[PDB]
Amino acid sequence: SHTDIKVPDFSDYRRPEVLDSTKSSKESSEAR
Amino acid sequence: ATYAQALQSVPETQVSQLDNGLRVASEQSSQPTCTVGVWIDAGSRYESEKNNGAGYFVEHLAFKGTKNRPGNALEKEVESMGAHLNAYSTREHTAYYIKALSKDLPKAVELLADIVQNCSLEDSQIEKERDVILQELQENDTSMRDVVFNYLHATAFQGTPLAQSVEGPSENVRKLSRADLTEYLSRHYKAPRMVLAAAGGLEHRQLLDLAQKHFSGLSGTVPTLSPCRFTGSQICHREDGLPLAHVAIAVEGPGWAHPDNVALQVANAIIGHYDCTYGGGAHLSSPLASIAATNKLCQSFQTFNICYADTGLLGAHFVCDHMSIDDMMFVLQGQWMRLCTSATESEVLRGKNLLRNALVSHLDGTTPVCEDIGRSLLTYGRRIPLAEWESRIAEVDARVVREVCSKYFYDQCPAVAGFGPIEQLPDYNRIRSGMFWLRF
Amino acid sequence: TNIRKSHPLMKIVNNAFIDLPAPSNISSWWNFGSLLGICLILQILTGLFLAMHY
Amino acid sequence: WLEGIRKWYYNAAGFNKLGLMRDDTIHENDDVKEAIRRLPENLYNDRVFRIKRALDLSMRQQILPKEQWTKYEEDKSYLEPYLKEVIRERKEREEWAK
Amino acid sequence: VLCRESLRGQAAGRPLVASVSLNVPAS
Amino acid sequence: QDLEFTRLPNGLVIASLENYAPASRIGLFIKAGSRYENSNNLGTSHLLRLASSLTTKGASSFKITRGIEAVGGKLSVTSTRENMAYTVECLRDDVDILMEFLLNVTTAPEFRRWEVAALQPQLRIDKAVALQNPQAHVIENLHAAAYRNALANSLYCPDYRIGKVTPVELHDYVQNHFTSARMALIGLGVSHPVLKQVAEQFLNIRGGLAKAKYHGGEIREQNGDSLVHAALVAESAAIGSAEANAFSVLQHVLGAGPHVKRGSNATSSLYQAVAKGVHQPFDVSAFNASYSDSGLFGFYTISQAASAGDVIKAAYNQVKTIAQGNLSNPDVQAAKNKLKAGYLMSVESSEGFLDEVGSQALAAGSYTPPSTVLQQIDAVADADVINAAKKFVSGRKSMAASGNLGHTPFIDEL
Amino acid sequence: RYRQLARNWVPTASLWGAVGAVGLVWATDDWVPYINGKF
Amino acid sequence: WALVADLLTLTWIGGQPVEHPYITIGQLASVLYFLLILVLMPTAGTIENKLLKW
Ligand SMILES: CCCCCCCCCCCCCCCCCC(=O)OC[C@H](COP(=O)([O-])OCC(O)COP(=O)([O-])OC[C@@H](COC(=O)CCCCCCCCCCCCCCCCC)OC(=O)CCCCCCCCCCCCCCCCC)OC(=O)CCCCCCCCCCCCCCCCC
Ligand SMILES: CCCCCCCC/C=C\CCCCCCCC(=O)O[C@H](COC(=O)CCCCCCCCCCC)COP(=O)(O)OCCN
Ligand code: HEM
Ligand SMILES: CCCCCCCCCCCCO[C@@H]1O[C@H](CO)[C@@H](O[C@H]2O[C@H](CO)[C@@H](O)[C@H](O)[C@H]2O)[C@H](O)[C@H]1O
Ligand SMILES: CC1=NC2=C(COCC2)C(=O)[C@@H]1c1ccc(Oc2ccc(OC(F)(F)F)cc2)cc1
Repeated sequence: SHTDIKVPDFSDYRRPEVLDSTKSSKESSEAR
Repeated sequence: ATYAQALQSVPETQVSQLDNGLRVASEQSSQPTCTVGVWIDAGSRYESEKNNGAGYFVEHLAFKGTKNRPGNALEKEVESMGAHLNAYSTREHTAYYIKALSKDLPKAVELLADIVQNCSLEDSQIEKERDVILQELQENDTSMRDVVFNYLHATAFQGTPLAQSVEGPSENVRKLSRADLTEYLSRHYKAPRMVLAAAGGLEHRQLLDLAQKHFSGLSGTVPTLSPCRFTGSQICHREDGLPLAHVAIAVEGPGWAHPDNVALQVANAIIGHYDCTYGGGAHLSSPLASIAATNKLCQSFQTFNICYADTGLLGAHFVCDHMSIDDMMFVLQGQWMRLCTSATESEVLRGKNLLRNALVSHLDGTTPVCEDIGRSLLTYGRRIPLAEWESRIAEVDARVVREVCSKYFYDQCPAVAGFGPIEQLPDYNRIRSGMFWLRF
Repeated sequence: TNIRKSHPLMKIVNNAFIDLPAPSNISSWWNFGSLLGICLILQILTGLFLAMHY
Repeated sequence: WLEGIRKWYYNAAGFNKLGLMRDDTIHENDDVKEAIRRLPENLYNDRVFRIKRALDLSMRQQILPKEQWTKYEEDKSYLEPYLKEVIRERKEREEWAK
Repeated sequence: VLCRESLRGQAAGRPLVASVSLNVPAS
Repeated sequence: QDLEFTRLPNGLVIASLENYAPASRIGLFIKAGSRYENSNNLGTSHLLRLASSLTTKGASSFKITRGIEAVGGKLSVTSTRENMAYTVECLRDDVDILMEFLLNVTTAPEFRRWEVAALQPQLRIDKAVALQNPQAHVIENLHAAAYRNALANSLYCPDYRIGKVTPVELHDYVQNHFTSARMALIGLGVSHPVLKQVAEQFLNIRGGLAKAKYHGGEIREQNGDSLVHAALVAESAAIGSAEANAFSVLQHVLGAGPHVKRGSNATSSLYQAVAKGVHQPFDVSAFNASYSDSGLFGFYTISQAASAGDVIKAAYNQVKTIAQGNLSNPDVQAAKNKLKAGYLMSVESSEGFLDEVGSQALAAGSYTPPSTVLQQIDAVADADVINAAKKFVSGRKSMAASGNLGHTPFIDEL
Repeated sequence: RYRQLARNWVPTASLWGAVGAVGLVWATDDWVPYINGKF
Repeated sequence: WALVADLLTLTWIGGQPVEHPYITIGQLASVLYFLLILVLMPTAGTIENKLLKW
């Protein structure tokens, strides 16, 4: 199935402000 | 006798609660028919990588025999009553529900209660439903709307449970254990996270009694939902061999509870939906639609505001010729831009009226209303009177549409999904530069 | 097929001055555009020569 | 009378000498384009022809025999009905968008 | 369609009703 | 909170019901379906369905679309073989504006040459989309196979006519079939005095007006779908005959479709009949169509291409069982409960009720409350059901199929 | 009605008029402190 | 053709020394020029329109 596409890990390229998969990125949106 | 007034007269929704915590809600009318069901805060969002698709697997087994009515006895009883038994799984919600005669409601409620609690889950039936799901997955892979939207979620909430498909990865469907379905049901189907909802000819009192009688054994003794991180991102499955391109695009939305959803739905209604069967064509009210009709930019499109707990997907999906993707994207973004910066009073009045009509006319007959009750208690923690909706819509004006749309759209990063002959689908950077205007 | 219609440079010249659909009935008053072009070329050449000496 | 002047003017104008009717000479903006586009086969081909004729005469610096000139009395406004309605429609969409 | 489950409910028993609209897709 | 019904001198039925709901919904129903086309104007009613926002005497093409959208509106047009129905929904405060539109579109369309010309390719689009659902193939052919005249006509214009329906033809169709005599003005969420008023002034269209002859036939469509659709029908009974109710019950005995998601259909004669031998993707359902002056009854299969012989036979046999006696009261009780339940559910909505009330207004001339209907369903004898089944097996057959028909039988192969 | 219910370019063209004023004054070179206020 | 002749006149005037009568011929020619372009030929267009029943 297509349902077994998972999006690769981007941890390496992410801004530190957007690393936490359990936090809103909207907190940091004005900053970024 | 006006619309205003009519709103006041709409029947009251009633809610009560058992000691185990299960809520019971109902709307009463003078119909001979009814609809009644169990809504559950469970779905793919509550699943880990390991158990993803369990909610879905359970839905295949939901109606295939209880301990009390083994094998096909369940469906036999339903068929012979003339009653209608259905189910569904979202990322956040599960529902089972029966449409029947008002006269059979007590028996209906008994059947529901039997389904959710004493679901037999036989080893040999599980093996049957295994291949069924596998094949359903095959069929899904040939629905481009399905695939693109799944993708939108996959990239939009990458690295979370919101990224997960409802149906689960093929790996999990092949491996998911009877034990695992047990874990899942035991963990999630718990009374404070369930609602018994119903509409038609019925007495709220009587529903509540029946609830107490059949459901009270249900446990209420915590899986709560981590925030889900949204990410500006693009997923592109280029497959030139398909004959039309599907694109879905969305910004992070507010989530179920926020009052912005009203103003946002006004704005969405301004922009609208279009299909090449739509009679309106060039004369249509929406600029997106008139332009898309006039210039054959696409077959179809819809705006959406998908709502989850404390997040969402706000945007649009279009299907179009392999050569119109860019032109489509340009006009669409131009619409968002226009609403953010310059939305007119008149068109907002129109958007109001669309959403007004949508809400009234959607809630028609027993099933839509039963769902509204059920989901509402899961999402807003209560049912929202029609007359309340109306006074929140009445609040919205030009300024409000501008102001709210800017919050979510203007200079924010979208999530993008395309599938098909998407060779021309604008580069992500170009898409992002399209989320603001140098002139403003 | 035919060079005048294909070649990137010839195409332009063809489209501009050979196969351009002109009205049947333009008068002598439509001569002036071409003539202005000539005037312009004329000045540049004569000009260039003068400027080798001035 | 007014009509005495109008008739003199018509002959002065002189489009009649090429076998054109008044409506043939209207400058084509978007409204006019559309009115033409709504013309029925008869009326459209007729116009096509009258203009072919006039253009070919313009080329030759020639006119028709007087016998063949478009008569003031016989010149029907073939286009007005089509055009009046194209314009009514436009005015409507304008109104609406305010 | 690749399974009885999905296939079922296709067998027709409605003589057909064509419906086309102004601002709702045809069916 | 009661349905009010009146008939004018001139034959126009009016039904309303003030339910004081926030939404109002008006239908103008018309004996103007595809059956009323002849071999010369085939497809005209299709174009006419597609044409509802063309310019009228009263409002421009622009004004219809903008005006209705202004207020959150909906204008919509449905056809069967026998009727057409123009429906407007809105908020109750604006029915005035929508009635104005409804009356324009039905009472005074202009069908201008250029607009009609322009709408022509839509015929192909709407048709092309429709024919995506392969049920439409089979069912339209089926009607064509079964009849020689009216009910034979498809609802979607035939190809040879796309481009070629004229203004004059549209005009004739409206002038000849949209007459006071052949209309029903139905109204949920509005006052009946006001509907009478409207209809008296605005629907005063002077009455400007063959039995469908079932012959029986067979139409095959070769492609390579690898799933074969087939319908097999015999002449049935017209609406309003008690025979009609007999067939309806037989339909629900044999099984007309699923009551459970992912259902096994333990209770469907047909389904279990096929499934006792063929254990792979298939679907089967009783087909029942009842019209003014005729009806089709039978079953529809969707089978593997290779299996169609085996499936169609298995299905036909099941009906022969009923016809030769084998029907318990358990079974017929189940059937009636289904039909009774399904009827009441089909009128749960605004949509469904309006369609029922308008439907009946044309077909009889009256309203039958749901209670009376249920009595008529209860009033059917197991003997009547066995008779209906008998009627099918013995009656002259019409068939239509489509798919890879290699192993699909002809009628005369039983 | 709907144009006039525009006039949302009035506060944006206010900010563009200051860009035009301040822009011509920068490119061309007293009562602004520090910058040129102290030649 | 009035405008054309006027421009011939404006040219004559411009080649002449600033004395009577040329000062006044020039003033008139200057008025006539702008008058023709901004008022007279617009008007004429319109008069012609009325002469043609549009
Ligand atoms: C009271 C005593 C004192 C006297 C003062 C008071 C004044 C009273 C009398 C009124 C005078 C003012 C009114 C003007 C004249 C009346 C109306 C009139 O002209 O009717 C013609 C009238 C116009 O015909 P249409 O069909 O109504 O309309 C014409 C079409 O639009 C297009 O026609 P097409 O497409 O068939 O093409 C042919 C056309 C082509 O027309 C054009 O393209 C216009 C210009 C080009 C001329 C023609 C091509 C030849 C090339 C000429 C240059 C080459 C070098 C020669 C030396 C130049 C001379 C200085 O040729 C003509 O129409 C010839 C008219 C040219 C007039 C030029 C005005 C002279 C300028 C004087 C400025 C004032 C300052 C003086 C200072 C001196 C210089 C430093 O028709 C005819 O006569 C038939 C036309 C065919 C020509 C017939 C045979 C003539 C041969 C033509 C070649 C030579 C032309 C002479 C050029 C230069 C001479 C100095
Ligand atoms: C020989 C020396 C030249 C120096 C000065 C020359 C003087 C000429 C003066 C004036 C011309 C006025 C118009 C300039 C338009 C420049 C293009 C422009 O505005 O692009 C900007 C960003 O620049 C982008 O293109 C985005 C990427 C970043 C590139 C910088 C801007 C491009 C040109 C400037 C370089 C000096 C906006 O474009 P996008 O980001 O694509 O978003 C627009 C869509 N909403
Ligand atoms: C529109 C194109 C041109 C026009 C209208 C033009 C016009 C003139 C005029 C009026 C003069 C004065 C002539 C005189 O009375 O002596 C002149 C002189 C001159 N021009 Fe040009 N010129 C043009 C193009 C050029 C070019 C392209 C060049 C050189 C590259 C050039 C070089 C000269 C030189 C050197 C003189 C001085 C010699 C002389 O007076 O004849 N001109 N030009
Ligand atoms: C006609 C009246 C009888 C007595 C005069 C008879 C002479 C013929 C009439 C013109 C008289 C000359 O008197 C006048 O002189 C002035 C000065 O140069 C010129 O006229 C001009 O004066 C100045 C020139 O700097 C301008 O501002 C003015 O707008 C303009 O009219 C004219 O030439 C003439 O209007
Ligand atoms: C194109 C064109 N369309 C039309 C007409 C007449 O009306 C119809 C359209 C023309 O008369 C012409 C034309 C224009 C110039 C020309 O000869 C040249 C070319 C080039 C040139 O040097 C320059 F610097 F300009 F490039 C100097 C003269 C020949 C023909």
